[PDB]
Amino acid sequence: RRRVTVRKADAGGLGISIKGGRENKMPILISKIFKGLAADQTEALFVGDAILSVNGEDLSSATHDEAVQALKKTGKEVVLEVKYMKE
Repeated sequence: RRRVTVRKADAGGLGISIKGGRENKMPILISKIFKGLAADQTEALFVGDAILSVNGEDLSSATHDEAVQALKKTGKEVVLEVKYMKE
């Protein structure tokens, strides 16, 4: 587990496929990272990480729509706090 800080300037923002559902008691996680984007820019985020927080926020209580909306509604430095709990 660690905080993945990414700098945003001119490109788009993020570039990863997350998935989660507090309803099913499942925290947000990574399911498909992309290249040529912020994800591959930090070179520190592989399928299996659990996004439990972002930009100092708690994603432990925010449906996948709140995580995707919380990740899409951000700017500048993005601290993607995740926890490696795969397998």
